[PDB]
Amino acid sequence: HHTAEAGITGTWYNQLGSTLIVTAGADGALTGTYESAVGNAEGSYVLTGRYDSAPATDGSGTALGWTVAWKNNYRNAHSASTWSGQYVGGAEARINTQVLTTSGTTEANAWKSTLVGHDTFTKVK
Ligand SMILES: C[C@@H]1NC(=O)N[C@@H]1CCCCCC(=O)O
Ligand code: NA
Ligand code: NI
Repeated sequence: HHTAEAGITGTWYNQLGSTLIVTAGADGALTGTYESAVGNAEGSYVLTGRYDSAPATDGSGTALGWTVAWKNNYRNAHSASTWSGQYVGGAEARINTQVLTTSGTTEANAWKSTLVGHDTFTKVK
């Protein structure tokens, strides 16, 4: 079965109450911070990612992804999440993602290292 720069930049909110603050660069960079409303997390965490900086103009969304490692000055959950999805522009803009969250585990426990979920981001709370 296998601009965005202007549209992605700013603050987004997911269905869990988490907050994403991101700047999209002209050549595909995403940089910013993330504050999770759930899990072993407090305060903001560094976020970095990439997006398609020259997406198709045929009605398709804009592919992107980013990562947060859940370590900051306050806590370290020994885990990292990566969101993969697309930005869909317009009056009801969305970033629709699926997200993998991997914890450091022993080798014996590796089969239960990684969650899969889905987060939908909107520009209004
Ligand atoms: C991926 C989910 N979407 C989200 O906004 N936060 C969740 C992840 C929280 C993980 C916090 C660190 C931990 O508990 O391991
Ligand atoms: Na694993
Ligand atoms: Ni956790």
